[PDB]
Amino acid sequence: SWEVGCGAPVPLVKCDENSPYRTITGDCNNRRSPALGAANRALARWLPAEYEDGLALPFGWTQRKTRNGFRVPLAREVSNKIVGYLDEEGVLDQNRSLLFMQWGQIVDHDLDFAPETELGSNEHSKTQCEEYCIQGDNCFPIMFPKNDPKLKTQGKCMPFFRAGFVCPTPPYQSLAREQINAVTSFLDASLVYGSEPSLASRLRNLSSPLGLMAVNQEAWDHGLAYLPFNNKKPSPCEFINTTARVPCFLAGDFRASEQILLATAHTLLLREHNRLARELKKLNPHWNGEKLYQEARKILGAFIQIITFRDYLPIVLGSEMQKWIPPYQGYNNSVDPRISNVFTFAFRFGHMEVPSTVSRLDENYQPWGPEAELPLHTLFFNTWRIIKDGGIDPLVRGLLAKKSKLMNQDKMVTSELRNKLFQPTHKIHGFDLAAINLQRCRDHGMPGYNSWRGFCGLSQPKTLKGLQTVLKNKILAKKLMDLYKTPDNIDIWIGGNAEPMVERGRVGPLLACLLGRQFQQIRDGDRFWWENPGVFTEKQRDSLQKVSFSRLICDNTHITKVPLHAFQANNYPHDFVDCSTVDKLDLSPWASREN
Ligand code: HEM
Ligand SMILES: *[C@@H]1O[C@H](CO)[C@@H](O[C@@H]2O[C@H](CO)[C@@H](O)[C@H](O)[C@H]2NC(C)=O)[C@H](O)[C@H]1NC(C)=O
Ligand SMILES: *[C@@H]1O[C@H](CO)[C@@H](O)[C@H](O)[C@H]1NC(C)=O
Ligand SMILES: *[C@@H]1O[C@H](CO)[C@@H](O)[C@H](O)[C@H]1NC(C)=O
Ligand SMILES: *[C@@H]1O[C@H](CO)[C@@H](O)[C@H](O)[C@H]1NC(C)=O
Ligand SMILES: O=C(O)CCc1ccccc1
Ligand SMILES: [Ca+2]
Repeated sequence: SWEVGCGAPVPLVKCDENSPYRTITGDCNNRRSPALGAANRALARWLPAEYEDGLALPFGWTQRKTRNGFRVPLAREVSNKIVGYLDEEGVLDQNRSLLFMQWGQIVDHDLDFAPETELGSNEHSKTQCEEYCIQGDNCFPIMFPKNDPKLKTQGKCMPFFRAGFVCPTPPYQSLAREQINAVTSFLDASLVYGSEPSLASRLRNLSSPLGLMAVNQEAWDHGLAYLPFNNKKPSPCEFINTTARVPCFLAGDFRASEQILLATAHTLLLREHNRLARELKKLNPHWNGEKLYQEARKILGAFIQIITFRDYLPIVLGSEMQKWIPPYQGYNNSVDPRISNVFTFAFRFGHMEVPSTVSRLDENYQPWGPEAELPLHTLFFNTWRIIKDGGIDPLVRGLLAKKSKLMNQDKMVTSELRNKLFQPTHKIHGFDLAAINLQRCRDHGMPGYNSWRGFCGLSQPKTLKGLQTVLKNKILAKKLMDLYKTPDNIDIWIGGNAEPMVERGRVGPLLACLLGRQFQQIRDGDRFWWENPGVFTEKQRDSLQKVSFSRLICDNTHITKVPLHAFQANNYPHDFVDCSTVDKLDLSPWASREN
């Protein structure tokens, strides 16, 4: 039936059998099909792509073409009528710290990226879309609905570009369009070390033979490292404040500076790597540069898997955790570890956990300075507020003592993100993440809300009343039914997120199913999972079993007062113990007698 496959834009896969370590590109993880779970390959399709013309065009591209008998609503109208809200009062999640939201975006970034197609440089094309809002080819501008306020102050549209696709880049005619995942499907720290060897190498400090990641030589943080700047122009970290002139950081993943707290968690990770390479040298002084780099890199990957799977996933999935992620039973080579396309949308539930402000806290966790609390939008691509305003320590305190936004059926995505997002290469703090998301679903040819309900063994509502019983909400159901004339057409993103939260979790049934399934594949089909026998020594695993974000903080900042359960709401000083009483990552198990 289907062809052996397509693969013009990839090199060959030459695999070293003996090698202990993972590749930067992900390749060679799975031996029977080595390209499974590797960067620059097409996202997996758990269900046939759904496209206007069943090839590449997205629904909503042709006025005349409908989906299931009806026209799909404009992404911004859905955004305005359903996703928005004015009152930031009473929306904080009482039992989740703001680190919960942050750890989410880190893991998502480690897992997937589908960057747009590059026609922009040395071409007017990118400004042709913005300026006259002409939909063509890649340019798929997000139009404003009639009653939109932005019509008056911004124009007729929000620029938008279709994501890049495999066997690229002018349209081809045979199979449906498949977008690219430009990072490795494996929870492997790709966001710290890179997914391309070309970048992986640059990021490294090769000068000395100590296997350290390269750091900033222009600025420090109390004798603590900063990520190196990325001296590429134009830079949005420079554009948001042309007086301070501070470039964006250079990390393993392209999007590290998008918001100051992501940039922050990125700074914590780099350090933990360096701190580890230094510790290893000391125990195994005879180790060469590469070994220190590799062994350290290996440890940090284990660290993220434990945190994400032991501490994070259970509080996201809760009651559904065990249903989809039963305890480890070992590597299975028949498990597809590739990230599926819809997961890159399911995982965006995190957008409703982002709150309107960010604070900096002093040593008694009190407002640090006159403008300690800041509006989120002034922080997109804001790098100067870290270097020219006291560094990470104060921001990492806010991550521990503040709360994440709770998902709310009447209060979904905060305006900081819904009206004021800043997108590089554009000039204004006036974009909508919600609209984008919806437009992206359409761009990826995503199947409707009910196909996914069907895919998960859940009911498939066909009427208003049907939808109300599923969402447990009359007015939400009424609004969706009005815009979408049938559930079958509700874009998965807004669909999955409209479902109420499963008890003890922070997502509904549909997302618990889609997320749960992906993460289980991510663990089970990974030849290098930290717990998979033979990857680490029996003793090393026991050592790793004690890791904690608290510990990661204590070891890489001068914060000496942390909670024990970093992801839950914790107030100071009651829920805050001294760092001394927190387990360490004793690295003794790594000694290597040469004799
Ligand atoms: C600003 C932005 C954030 C915080 C202030 C933010 C945050 C998150 C969290 C907390 C997530 C998970 C719990 C999460 C998931 C995904 N995001 Fe989102 N994000 C901010 C801004 C963006 C922008 C811009 C995009 C691009 C959207 C597009 O289609 O162009 C974005 C995406 C995603 C995304 C998809 C990744 C992929 O596979 O391409 C998540 C899975 N975020 N974000
Ligand atoms: C641009 O960055 C500069 C540099 O930090 C910010 O300027 C500082 O802000 C206050 C003054 O209100 C001072 O505490 C710093 O010393 C200032 N530095 C300088 C050189 O003025 C400025 O606030 C930022 N501008 C914007 C629009 O974000
Ligand atoms: C590389 O390592 C050496 C030795 O630790 C250090 O002095 C130097 O600053 C580092 N260079 C970079 C760019 O990190
Ligand atoms: C391995 O994966 C295949 C396909 O997902 C599955 O049928 C099989 O049950 C798995 N092996 C184990 C031990 O579960
Ligand atoms: C808070 O969350 C933790 C998990 O992080 C849970 O064990 C605890 O019971 C929760 N508290 C409440 C009031 O639900
Ligand atoms: O281009 C960037 O670096 C920011 C774009 C971005 C950032 C974080 C998540 C998705 C997209
Ligand atoms: Ca990865």
